[PDB]
Amino acid sequence: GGPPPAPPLPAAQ
Amino acid sequence: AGWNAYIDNLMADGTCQDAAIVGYKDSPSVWAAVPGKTFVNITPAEVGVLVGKDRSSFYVNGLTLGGQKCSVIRDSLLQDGEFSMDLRTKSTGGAPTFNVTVTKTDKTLVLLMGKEGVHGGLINKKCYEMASHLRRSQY
Amino acid sequence: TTALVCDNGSGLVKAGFAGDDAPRAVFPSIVGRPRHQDSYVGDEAQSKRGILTLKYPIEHGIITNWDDMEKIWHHTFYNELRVAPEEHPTLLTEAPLNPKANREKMTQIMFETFNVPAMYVAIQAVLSLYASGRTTGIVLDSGDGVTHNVPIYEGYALPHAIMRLDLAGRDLTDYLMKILTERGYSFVTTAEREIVRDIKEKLCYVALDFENEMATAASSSSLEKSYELPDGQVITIGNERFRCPETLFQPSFIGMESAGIHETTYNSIMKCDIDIRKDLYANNVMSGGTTMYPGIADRMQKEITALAPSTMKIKIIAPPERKYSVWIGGSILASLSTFQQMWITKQEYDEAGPSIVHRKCF
Ligand SMILES: Nc1ncnc2c1ncn2[C@@H]1O[C@H](COP(=O)(O)OP(=O)(O)OP(=O)(O)O)[C@@H](O)[C@H]1O
Ligand SMILES: [Ca+2]
Repeated sequence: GGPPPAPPLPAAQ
Repeated sequence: AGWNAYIDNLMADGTCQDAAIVGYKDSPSVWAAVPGKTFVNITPAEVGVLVGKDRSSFYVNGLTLGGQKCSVIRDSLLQDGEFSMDLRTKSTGGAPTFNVTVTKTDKTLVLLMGKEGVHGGLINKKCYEMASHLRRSQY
Repeated sequence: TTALVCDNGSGLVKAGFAGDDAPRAVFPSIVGRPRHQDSYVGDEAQSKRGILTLKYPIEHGIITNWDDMEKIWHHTFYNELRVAPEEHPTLLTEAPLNPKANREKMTQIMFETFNVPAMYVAIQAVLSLYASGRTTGIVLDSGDGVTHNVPIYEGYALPHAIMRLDLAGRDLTDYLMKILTERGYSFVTTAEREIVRDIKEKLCYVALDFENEMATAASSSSLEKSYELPDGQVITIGNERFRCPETLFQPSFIGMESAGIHETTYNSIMKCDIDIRKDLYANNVMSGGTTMYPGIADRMQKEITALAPSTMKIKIIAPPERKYSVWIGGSILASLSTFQQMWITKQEYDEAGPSIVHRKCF
């Protein structure tokens, strides 16, 4: 079926 | 978003040669991975070993990740607070070997393999931080 | 600048600077405080023992008294090494299987109390393997408080496979006291214990065949040695010379149910990957003061050969400098280009807290 949506990435440091 | 960005993020600093996000519930599959490397080829069977009930047999003679032979160094994958397993690949005839960490989130495994000479602690630390992030996001 | 290397043992602290070929300071891991209503460390505490209550903050290789351990560390930096710890990345050592909470506390004290700029915690047996110029092998490390068999793959200890025996040099001293007392000598007091530790270190040895050696001792006097006590009088030591370190092979001698060090070497190897076993048998390295008995390498060679498959290549490495191999391997490891990535920095501690040690140090 496929992967779920990806959550937003960590804060860029 | 999407999962490929996660691979971009993990590979950015140049310390890893391979990285993957693998969904381990139901029918496992790679959600994203470095093209043309090792983790992209991980199988449902190999995932089952990683996450399975048996935490002893993979010490008799190791496990595989996308066909690659590895030895288990530390197994805390099912332990609260750690959620990590550290491994080192095994090679034939002094070809280089590499450290690997797998961390476990609510829905994924994050896998990282270091480049030659990169210490397992750098790899573990990176993999753990990304797992922590994903868990905070309910993943 | 110069990294520090501090190897804290149950009996002895070994400290100094990375790049040096030997520890600058070696002194007893004791803290003394006044017997009655501030503190002394090491040689001074021993010298003043008559007016102090002495405590050993490390028990069987594990830190158990944190207040006294901080006194040891402060003394080591300021009095023995004469350095300001805020100026030096610091490599510490820890026992195999050191509890999570302990290595966290070590980390927290180093950064919060001593304000070191960077630090690392390495497993003692792993450093001994580096001292022998290897990164794969199995170490028997035996000190004053604890003995371990530690198999190591590419510089990584394999904790699932580590064996512990809770007897080492102090137990052997006490046992030698017991059996010399059975013989008819009186060794009971603290000062007498110190004499017996000296007899142990100078006259004991490991027999190749224990039962035969007992039959031999009984059949002539060629195995007797005399020892001159401080007061001046000279005493005789017989089968006691080899019965004492025989305890390592037969813990039942002091009423322990545990298997001997040869058996636990085998059991440790057999917990490891089939693929690395040949390398472990070919790379057995002895470490620690209690591996200094004459004959111990020969006996280990014999015993391991009997345990292993009949054609296995077995090699026992017993470096002359093995009282200090842990410290020396820390000095070697901290001097490598490959180690500079391994330090935990103050920045990393600030971001992650004490549990950074679980990510970074293994
Ligand atoms: N030549 C020798 N023969 C026997 N024992 C010795 C000899 N030299 C030192 N020892 C013993 O070695 C012990 C100390 O060694 P070591 O420094 O390795 O221990 P430690 O690090 O203090 O302790 P541990 O590792 O158990 O925590 C003492 O018990 C001492 O009596
Ligand atoms: Ca020691």
